[PDB]
Amino acid sequence: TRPTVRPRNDVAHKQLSAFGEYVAEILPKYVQQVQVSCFSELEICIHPDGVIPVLTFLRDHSNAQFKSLADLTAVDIPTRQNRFEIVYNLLSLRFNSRIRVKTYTDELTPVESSVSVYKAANWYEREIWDMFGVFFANHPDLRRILTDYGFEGHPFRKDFPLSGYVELRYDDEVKRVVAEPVELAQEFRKFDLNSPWEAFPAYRQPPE
Amino acid sequence: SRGEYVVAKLDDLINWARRSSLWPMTFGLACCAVEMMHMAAPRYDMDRFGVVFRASPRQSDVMIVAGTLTNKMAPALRKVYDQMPEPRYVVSMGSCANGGGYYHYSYSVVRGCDRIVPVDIYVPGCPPTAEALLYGILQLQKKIKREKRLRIWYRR
Amino acid sequence: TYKYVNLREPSMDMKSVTDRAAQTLLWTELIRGLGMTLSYLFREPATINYPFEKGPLSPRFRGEHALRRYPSGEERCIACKLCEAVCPAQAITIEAEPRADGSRRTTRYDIDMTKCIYCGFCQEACPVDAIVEGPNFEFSTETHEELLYNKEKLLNNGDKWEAEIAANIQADYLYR
Amino acid sequence: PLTLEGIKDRVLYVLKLYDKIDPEKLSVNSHFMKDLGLDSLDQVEIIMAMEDEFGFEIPDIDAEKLMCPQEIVDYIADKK
Amino acid sequence: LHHAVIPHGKGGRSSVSGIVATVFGATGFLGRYLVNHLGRMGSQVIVPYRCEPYDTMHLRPMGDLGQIIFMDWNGRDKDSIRRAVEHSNVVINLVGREWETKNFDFEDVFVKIPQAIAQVSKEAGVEKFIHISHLNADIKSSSKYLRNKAVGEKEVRETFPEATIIKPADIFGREDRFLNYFANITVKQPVYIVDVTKGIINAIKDPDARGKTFAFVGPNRYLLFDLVQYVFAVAHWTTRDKVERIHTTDRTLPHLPGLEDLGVQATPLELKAIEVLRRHRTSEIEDVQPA
Amino acid sequence: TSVKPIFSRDMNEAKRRVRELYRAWYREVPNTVHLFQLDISVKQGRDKVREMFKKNAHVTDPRVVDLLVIKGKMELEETINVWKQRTHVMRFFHETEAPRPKDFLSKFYVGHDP
Ligand SMILES: NC(=O)C1=CN([C@@H]2O[C@H](COP(=O)(O)OP(=O)(O)OC[C@H]3O[C@@H](n4cnc5c(N)ncnc54)[C@H](OP(=O)(O)O)[C@@H]3O)[C@@H](O)[C@H]2O)C=CC1
Ligand code: SF4
Ligand code: SF4
Ligand code: SF4
Repeated sequence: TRPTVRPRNDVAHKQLSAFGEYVAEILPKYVQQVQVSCFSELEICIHPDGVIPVLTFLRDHSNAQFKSLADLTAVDIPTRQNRFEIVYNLLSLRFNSRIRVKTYTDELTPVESSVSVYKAANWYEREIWDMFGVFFANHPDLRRILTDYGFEGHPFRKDFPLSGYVELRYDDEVKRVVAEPVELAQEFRKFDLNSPWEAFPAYRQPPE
Repeated sequence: SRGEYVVAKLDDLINWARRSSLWPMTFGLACCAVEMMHMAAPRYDMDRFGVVFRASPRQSDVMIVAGTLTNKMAPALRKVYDQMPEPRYVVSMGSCANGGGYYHYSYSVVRGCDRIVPVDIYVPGCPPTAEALLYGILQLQKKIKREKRLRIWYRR
Repeated sequence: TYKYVNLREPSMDMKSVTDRAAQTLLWTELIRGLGMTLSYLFREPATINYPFEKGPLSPRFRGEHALRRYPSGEERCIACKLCEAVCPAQAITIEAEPRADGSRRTTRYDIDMTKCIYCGFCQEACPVDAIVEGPNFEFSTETHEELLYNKEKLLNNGDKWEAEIAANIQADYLYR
Repeated sequence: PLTLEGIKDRVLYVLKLYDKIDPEKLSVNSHFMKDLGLDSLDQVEIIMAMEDEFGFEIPDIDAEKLMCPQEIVDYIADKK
Repeated sequence: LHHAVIPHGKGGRSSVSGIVATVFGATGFLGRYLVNHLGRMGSQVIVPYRCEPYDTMHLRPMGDLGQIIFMDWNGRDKDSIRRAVEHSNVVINLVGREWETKNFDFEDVFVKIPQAIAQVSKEAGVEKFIHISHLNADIKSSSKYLRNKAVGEKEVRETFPEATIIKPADIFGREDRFLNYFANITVKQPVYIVDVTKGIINAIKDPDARGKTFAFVGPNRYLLFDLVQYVFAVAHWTTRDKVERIHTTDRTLPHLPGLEDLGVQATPLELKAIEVLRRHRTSEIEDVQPA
Repeated sequence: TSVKPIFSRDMNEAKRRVRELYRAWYREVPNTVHLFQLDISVKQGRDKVREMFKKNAHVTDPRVVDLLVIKGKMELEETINVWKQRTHVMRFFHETEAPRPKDFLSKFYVGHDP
């Protein structure tokens, strides 16, 4: 098990375990899960109410700074009543440790202007709103970034296909750029590479 | 047919004049812009040919589309293309631009710049070699050698 | 270890301030920059004449998309569809009838040079090394009709040279 | 000069000048929504049309609670 | 019949429609917009150009990938015409210039060209040969242009008699002749270009309307001088042979149907003049309607 | 179960906000259609605007109508600025036929259109 295998270092696993237990004790109110993966980054799964108290606590408090903000995407899965996941990502400048604050939501429940507590989150919030439609409440200015203006449909959803519905060209009748229903020249031959026999027996879900 | 001989040499003169200078504008969105500014480098001079980079669209000669043309880009593209003088010639550089290519199956990619402007010279590559782009400019110049505009105006 | 920049002030010695003021009032280091660019004026220029001297390459350059064949033999492709299975832009279109003499073959083997991103995943994936990237990069096509290759275009492209690809595969049966 | 009957008259002929009501079919105590066939979309059109012609600021709850031409002129007379 | 002449799916931009149109000339105005409606239909335009590659370049990406095809032709030979119409479904004849040249004039183009191409088209097996003509082109005087097109109508009725003779009115569009003639300085009914070319494509794709000649009507039909009033109210090569052609004849011909019998809705002059009349600087809509 | 509401409390403030939004689109059309110099009468533009309001009339929820208020608000802001060019404003219409009537037989001639 030793050569050509990325080694674990369970001392960091224990330290982040103690920190996660510390967090679950000091904020009893909005904690459902504090999980630690074997490659040792913290994940904290959160009810969508106290996200602003969580961020105002974990920006500060002098036991865990976490000034550093990173990615936010509300990674869309079906099959749950709450489809979307706000995935905040944080790094402390002083401590070299990465935590992930994942709170859940569905297609209509917002968060409540998290830009006021992290100033980097402005175009991140506007981006997630434009690409998905996850409305973010009481934000100062929502617009559209990374789409066309006349385009609509919130394309990073699963229901939006690989191509779109509009397609542009230049017509010479009215001498301008117009749109059409999309008309491919090749199929996009979709492959079913879901070959059976369970390459990972560690994650076997139970049946009925 | 001394008039026709004068027409032949005069057509030769103006076609030589058109193919000689050819100062373009670099449209240049993505990494094919980096490749254009690498074929303006010391190891491949456009300036051996008199082909000089110039960001002035009111005096551009060949418009080189290069990069991933999008829906959000395209009205600005043809607004650039309209206010270009009537001698205009189009080089589509890169697999993004000459048929969509790698980002073919998505929203917000016009499947090549054929749907926006007419195209004279397709040159492929992702990225093309700078040396290959220079060769594409040479074959465009041979197209400019083959114009017979003044002959067609003489016998129209 | 941190080796940081600009923690120093111009000291107020009289010679320091008159040398900095001479830099100001007499443009001296500006003229030093002039001397630098004249030192690059008198160099020999590092250009190459293109249409008579083509630029250097490697034996491992990725080019042309030719089909090869056996030594005085049949088509080295088998229509086993791996090149479409790993072609990322999916420019490979394969339809495979078996021929008359029982052996398995093709009908249609197409590349879109518009779509191909020139990785050589098909080069790393063809189990018999049939489709091989060529050496040269000269298409410059006037039409959007011509940039959709068919099987006879690819086989004529493989007919246009072998000894090049012979030397390249002899240079690359050892690493790849 | 700016008196009640002239305000009534000018509201009257701009209702005449509005074209989507066919016929004229004139009634001042009309409740013209149900009886004269007007949707509330046309209602907000007419109320802010008066606002555009010579009206006051005319907020939206006052724009809904009138529904009636004599009552509209009585709202203008409630301010003007 | 053989396959691929059946259409498939929707229409336009690799949505294959079932007609193959060999279009003559078309590097000018009306043939260009007709090519645009065929590419919007998603058809195969076989166009011969006899010109520099640059003008057919500026009309080139109108159709889809390879659905267009370009080839040389001339108004003197025959082998190039037969090489053009090797494998054609339909063919439309639109060629003619409003001014005389050194080598080619009004005569022998309208007298030579439809004879030969109608002959080889009748030989090579086409259907729906659609030939254009001017409105009210007769043997009436002071109009070499109108009498040559009338002789052309007689010849198209002569050889391949099952041909669609069409007669549109004085067209106005984006690149109009006489409106732009007014920009640089007796009723009349002009009709806009997309009404005409929609009528053409509907008459070419709606069979049982074949062999019977068709006429187009401008939906105003008022005086020339009121139109000059309107065009200068909105806007703030000069040979008078053209001015006899635009002063001479303007009438209806009820001997044959028109727009609404074909399946095409008209558009009047005013809205389209608001479209095309730009260039105020760097609305007075009169329309007095004489009969 | 319950839902955090977005902006409104019942359908009434939703109708009030959409009313006001339609007033805003009404005062948005003529100045902008002069400024971009399109080719469409003010009657035709306004009537297709109120047609677009007629398109989504049957929605029975306060949340979705609030979200459409947000949609129309953003689109109205970026049309009242000069960002969305002539292409997109004309793209609101349909100048690409699409003439297809809902006749069973006319859909039956060129077929596979159930
Ligand atoms: N009032 C009018 O004049 C109206 C005219 N029409 C018809 O529309 C058709 C198209 O004309 P339009 O769009 O106005 O513009 P054009 O006059 O430019 O179109 C005529 C076409 O035929 C070509 N052509 C002309 N003479 C010759 C020749 N001798 N040999 C070969 N080709 C020739 C032209 O030039 P090139 O080959 O260089 O491209 C052009 O492509 C004409 O046939 C005309 O009868 C229809 C309605 C109204
Ligand atoms: S063709 Fe390839 S190299 Fe060129 S812009 Fe596209 S991704 Fe970049
Ligand atoms: S991987 Fe090679 S042998 Fe297999 S189908 Fe492709 S070219 Fe043919
Ligand atoms: S080089 Fe890449 S894109 Fe081109 S055919 Fe091979 S795998 Fe496909």
